[PDB]
Amino acid sequence: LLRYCVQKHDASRLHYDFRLELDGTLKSWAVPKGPCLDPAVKRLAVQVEDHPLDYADFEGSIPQAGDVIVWDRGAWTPLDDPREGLEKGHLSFALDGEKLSGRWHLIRTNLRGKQSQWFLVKAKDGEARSLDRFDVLKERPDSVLSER
Ligand SMILES: [Cl-]
Ligand SMILES: [Mn+2]
Ligand SMILES: [Y+3]
Ligand SMILES: [Y+3]
Ligand SMILES: [Y+3]
Ligand SMILES: [Y+3]
Repeated sequence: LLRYCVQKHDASRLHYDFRLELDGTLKSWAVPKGPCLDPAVKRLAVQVEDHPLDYADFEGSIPQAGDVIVWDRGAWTPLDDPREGLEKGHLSFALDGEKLSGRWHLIRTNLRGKQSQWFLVKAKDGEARSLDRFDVLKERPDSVLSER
């Protein structure tokens, strides 16, 4: 029911935009090194501007940016009150995507003036993979909407 997408955004700095639908908008974080299935790997995720739901399907070119593709898409569900979680700086959730699945955490720093800084972390479960054995970004690098 609630939409999720990850867009690979080839701007000045390559990054991945991670988006979760909540209350009619896409809550969004820029994750410069991309999501990681390894629970030991914490990935910087900088909260950015909410986006409209239909952007979840957008592929094309963004002026200053560069090319955008939809790298993963699906649904998400919170495992605890998502509104309270966003406010308090911890979202626990599960993903039902093409590439990403299983349980995840977004955790915000409590440091005053660094409130935009979160970390996306894979939770330990059947979908976790060690980074030295499987890097999801390398193994499955294509658009899920437009490949070939
Ligand atoms: Cl557990
Ligand atoms: Mn971006
Ligand atoms: Y509240
Ligand atoms: Y599939
Ligand atoms: Y392919
Ligand atoms: Y390719």
